[PDB]
Amino acid sequence: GHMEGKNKFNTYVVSFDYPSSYSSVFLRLRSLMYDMNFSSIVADEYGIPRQLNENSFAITTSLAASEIEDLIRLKCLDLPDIDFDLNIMTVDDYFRQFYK
Repeated sequence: GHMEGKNKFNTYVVSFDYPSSYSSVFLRLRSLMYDMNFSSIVADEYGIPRQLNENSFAITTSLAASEIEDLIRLKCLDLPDIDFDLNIMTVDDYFRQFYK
């Protein structure tokens, strides 16, 4: 079996965009994140376990960015409705914007 290849679990960050009026709605989607492989903490480039629970989140997946998107957006069928827009990026790409 192809255990190889996907022996490299990467680390991504997802930046969700949505107005605060949908926070009550989004609480469903957030619960989906942690039900999935997403996390609230990830180490930065220095090595500090950062909290993401502002706006972005992280995941140890190795699928592609638009694959993470599809994963999340198909979980939107659980929640009522929220116009959210997410940007997947790698964790490194994330912390390079938000510093110490």
